[PDB]
Amino acid sequence: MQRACEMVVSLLRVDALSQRCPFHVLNVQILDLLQREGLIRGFKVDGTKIDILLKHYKGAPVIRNIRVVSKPSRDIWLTPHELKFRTRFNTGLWIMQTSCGVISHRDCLRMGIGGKMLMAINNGY
Amino acid sequence: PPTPSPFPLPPSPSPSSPASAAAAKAAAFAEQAAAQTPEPSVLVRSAEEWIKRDFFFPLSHQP
Amino acid sequence: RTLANATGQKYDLLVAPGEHWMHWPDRWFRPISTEYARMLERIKKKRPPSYRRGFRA
Amino acid sequence: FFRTDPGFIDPEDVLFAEDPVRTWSHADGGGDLAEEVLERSNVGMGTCILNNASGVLNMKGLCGLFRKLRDLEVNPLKRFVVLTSRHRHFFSTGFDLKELLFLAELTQKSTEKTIPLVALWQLRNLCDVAYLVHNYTKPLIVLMNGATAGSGASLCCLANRSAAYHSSSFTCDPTAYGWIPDSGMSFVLANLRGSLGVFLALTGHTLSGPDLIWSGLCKHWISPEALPFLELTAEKQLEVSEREAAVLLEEHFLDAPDAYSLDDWEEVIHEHFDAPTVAEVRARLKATASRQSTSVEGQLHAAWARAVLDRLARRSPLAADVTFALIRTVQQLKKQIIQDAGIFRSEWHKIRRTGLSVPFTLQGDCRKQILEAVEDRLVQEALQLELRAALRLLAWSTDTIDGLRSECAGRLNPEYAYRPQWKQSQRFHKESYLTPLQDFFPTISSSRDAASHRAGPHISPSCAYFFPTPEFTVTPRTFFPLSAHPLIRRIHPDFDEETGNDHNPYAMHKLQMQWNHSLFIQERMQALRHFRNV
Amino acid sequence: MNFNRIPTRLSTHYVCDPYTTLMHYRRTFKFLQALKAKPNCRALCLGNKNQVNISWPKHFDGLTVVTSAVAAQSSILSSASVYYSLIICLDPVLFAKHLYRINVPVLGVCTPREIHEHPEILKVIDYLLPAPCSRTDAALRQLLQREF
Amino acid sequence: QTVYDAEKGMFVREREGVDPLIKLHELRQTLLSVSRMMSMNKQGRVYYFRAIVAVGNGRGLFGIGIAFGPSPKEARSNAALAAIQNLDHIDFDVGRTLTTPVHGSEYSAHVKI
RNA sequence: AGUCUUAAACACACCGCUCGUCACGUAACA
RNA sequence: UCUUUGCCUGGAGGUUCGUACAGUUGUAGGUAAAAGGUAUGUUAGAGACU
RNA sequence: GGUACGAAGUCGAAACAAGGUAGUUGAUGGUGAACCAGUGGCUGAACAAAAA
Repeated sequence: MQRACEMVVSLLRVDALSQRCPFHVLNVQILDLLQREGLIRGFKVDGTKIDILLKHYKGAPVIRNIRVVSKPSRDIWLTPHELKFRTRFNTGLWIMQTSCGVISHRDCLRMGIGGKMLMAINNGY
Repeated sequence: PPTPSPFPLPPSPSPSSPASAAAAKAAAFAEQAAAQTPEPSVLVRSAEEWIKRDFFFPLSHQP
Repeated sequence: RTLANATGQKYDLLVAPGEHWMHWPDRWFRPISTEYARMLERIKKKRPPSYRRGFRA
Repeated sequence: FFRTDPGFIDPEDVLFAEDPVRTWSHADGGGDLAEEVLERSNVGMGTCILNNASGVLNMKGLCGLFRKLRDLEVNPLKRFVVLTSRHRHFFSTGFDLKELLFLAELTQKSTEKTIPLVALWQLRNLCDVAYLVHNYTKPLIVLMNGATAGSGASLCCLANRSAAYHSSSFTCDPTAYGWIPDSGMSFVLANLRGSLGVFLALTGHTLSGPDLIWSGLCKHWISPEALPFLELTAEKQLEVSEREAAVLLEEHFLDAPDAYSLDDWEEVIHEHFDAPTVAEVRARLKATASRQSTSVEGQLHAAWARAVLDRLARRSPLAADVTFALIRTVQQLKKQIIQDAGIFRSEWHKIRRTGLSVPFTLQGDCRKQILEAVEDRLVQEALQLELRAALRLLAWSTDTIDGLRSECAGRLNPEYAYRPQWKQSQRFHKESYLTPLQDFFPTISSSRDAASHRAGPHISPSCAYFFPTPEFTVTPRTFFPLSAHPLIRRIHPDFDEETGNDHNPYAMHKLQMQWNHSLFIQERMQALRHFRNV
Repeated sequence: MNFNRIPTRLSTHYVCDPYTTLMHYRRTFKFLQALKAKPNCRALCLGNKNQVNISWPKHFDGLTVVTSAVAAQSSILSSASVYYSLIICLDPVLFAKHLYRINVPVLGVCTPREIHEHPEILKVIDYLLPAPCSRTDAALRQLLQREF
Repeated sequence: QTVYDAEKGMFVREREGVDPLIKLHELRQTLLSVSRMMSMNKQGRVYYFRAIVAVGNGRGLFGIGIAFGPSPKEARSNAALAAIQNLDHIDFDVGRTLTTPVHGSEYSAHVKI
């Protein structure tokens, strides 16, 4: 779980093209969801470290703000009816860790199952 | 009256990693039965049972 | 919206309008010009018109 | 030493060497690079890299390729899709011979010669991808960075915008393996200048370099170094209008050098390869070989006839008849479909140039429509007849089994390659291999259809679920993305008000099942166990 | 002789790559061809004093003389977007603070050495033009304009 | 070196270190504060005023300028000059609807919109 | 004598600034 | 970007094994500015020169 | 004995800047009041300061 929070520092760079990241089982699954939304150009497992590319548009990067909700020292859980109040009138991306794999916040409400808020992408206050 | 919507078949050539592909395939079947299995009265089962089910299975569409 | 949609390549539409920035009708393929001098040549080569899906045409 | 000396090399130039293959290290989800198809998230561009162990294009690769092509084409942001490969000195092999060996023994094992469901499932898939690239609504840029072996150029020749370079080759020798060209390869060969395709197919002459673009196969000479640069300046393509986008892409095309090996030999091929019958041209070549060699011109012609005959004598006589009959059949159609309209030689030349440049005037724009209309009809006929001869040959020709094994075993080492005897030449009607076939139950008219032909091979009952008819038809694929919200469905063109949906659930249910590798594996495995056990 | 530190890492320059120059000229030619077609078009050739090979006039239109008092990054070519329509700067490094918010296209011609060391010039320059041999712009443009 | 202003009809300085292309009849100014400073010399004390005037179009433009002057009236005019020369574009939605709420900081401050 | 460099707890700027013992008066912890 | 230990809340103040062991910032009479610092000026029995 | 506040007189020139001949600190000695002598540590340290 500790290695998951170490990906925000590397992926949050302006003047860079590719950054390394420690190899982890959970980290690989997270990158898949981000690529679908069009946030990561691509990634490759280089053995002990994973090389992840950075996407840019008109100079500025596609990622501008990263918020870590879940931490190794504690665990944030929200009911299906409570996640909607938290996440409303926004374009942000919340990573939800449900029993049936990992999915975004939009899919969590559709199934109505209780997920787990891991991190936030392109989120304001 | 209810209106069950059809669910598309999962794609076999999924580009995701093997760990995520297996989870996604299983989750598709759960959604199909979620909307076709009305739940019983709350009083049937214990309180404890309800809490575990909410965090293990999706929510039915016919309460 | 115009910023996120360009990079997000996903539905980033509002609630009131419907598909204003993403909808790009092919205005250079369907409304292509056609002259009466070359129309007779394409009648015998194209599929004959046998359909019923348009009344206001 | 001096900078102006002939044998001068800059030390800095050799220090910045890079591997072109390593440029595609990053790909889509999945750290282990083993997927048959890859994709890179770009802005206004769709990347597609074909990576495989040996460039074997099996059913697994087609399933992924069709999904990515449709997903990118429907997206309005992606104004064009680029295709490329990743193998070293290789390209898409196009259904290698290893897959065909299993389909032959299994089909010929039974006495009734009933084609299994697996055999037809794979063949029909090859036609869908071939038609999509030709009928693409957006530009399709592709480059042949590797060498092509056998019938594997269908993914570049049929593309809307084909390109080539020095590191490219063209090889097509179907007669050696005793197989009919698949993936609609006859359409390109019959559209070449003169009877060039006939000579390139029967003899299997290899071509590489600028000759490919000059012959007529390709139409561009873009360098490989251009593809990576397109991914860096793709954000400025959406600002301009649709017409202005194509103009910018023209800055990457270079000029062609003055070089051609068949400059003077083209006239000989047309003069010789002109008889409608295979047996007739045999005497023509033999007569030239015995011709009295005189002067300078006669010496070159005498040797040409003697060398070409040696190659045709080491192939399958039956295979050569099938390919020649089909290639010439579609070719003769162009001489009648276009002549009946009342077109002249001068007018046709201008229409051909419409594909090499974007029209701007009203007069120029109209000419492009004529080329698109005839091209769409020719490909449909070529593909329809190609499938008819493929199924009958596998169920009747018995010599095809030896050829498949000889080439498959010879790939590992030449020592394992053996030349089979094929079979003695025999006269044929060259009409039974192009007969229509249907599967219809009504038979109150004294066996009106009775399966394929009146007494031809029949199909398995299980093939009546996905494909109601064995003929290759065209499906009305949509051109806009779908949606679930009621507000968005009203914007889709194909949205009927009698149901509130933009698609037919019944029709789409079968489409997804067809393009499914998981379902195909179970069906293929069941057939293999039955063959091995009994 | 030299007693300083010897560098080890060699940085590569992709902006002035030999292949990249192919598209640079092709794209630049299209812009100039369309501009010259219109009537009443004037250009500006801004250089440096060290450029002796390039002749210069006495007076320069649009030049503003200011004093040291209250001169917090004053824009010299503020009024140079009325009479002119295209400026071809030869020393982007020196003319970097004035062309930050200029309302005219800047056809700067820099060198790989300055671009790598001073990337800030990329934002002010709109159309980038290569410079073979990258030594002195005074004798560089003369050869191009006197080819054959 | 003058520009007409047809409904007022009076001479106005055109250039004066200002871009003439930009219309001056479409922008607005808002006085923030007029601070005062102190300077020491060999004889006594010297005071010079200052002001911070923000100039920007109310459609898609914004800008802040700062300068100094001997008197409050002169300081205001000088401060406005810098705002014009430092005009920057914003990324605003067509629909007049933001996506997410932004937050801002410099030392103790917080400006939540 | 006029400048330059450095230091400063002063800037009504060295007639600056500031501390301690003792003497008298008013109070809370006694 | 993440794990764990320790510590502080303006400045400021206290009676006039048994005399051993352990333990301590805090229940006031009073006050509204103590203080880090970029720059200018001034002073300097502190260094240099027209 | 010691401490707070108000007013304000006498006796001294400790801190500032090397004039008190550097000056705060841990533990002692001494002196009407600035505090002073010695050892340890620190700079919150001033002046001076290399070719064959």
